[PDB]
Amino acid sequence: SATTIGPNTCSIDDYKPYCCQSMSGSASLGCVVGVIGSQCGASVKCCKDDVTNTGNSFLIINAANCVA
Repeated sequence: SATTIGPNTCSIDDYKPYCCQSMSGSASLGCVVGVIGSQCGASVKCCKDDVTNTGNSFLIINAANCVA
């Protein structure tokens, strides 16, 4: 049904686990930050994006910030 991710889904460098959904006519990846017990029914990729100033209930990845 969906992948229930833990805190150790993507442990590569600084690329955190993100639940990304690709937008239709928008060049933005609609990503939710993966936490312990997230029912990820979307593409669980490992991206770095910005966890420095952003990182709430939603995050938009501009493509060139993910290695998956």
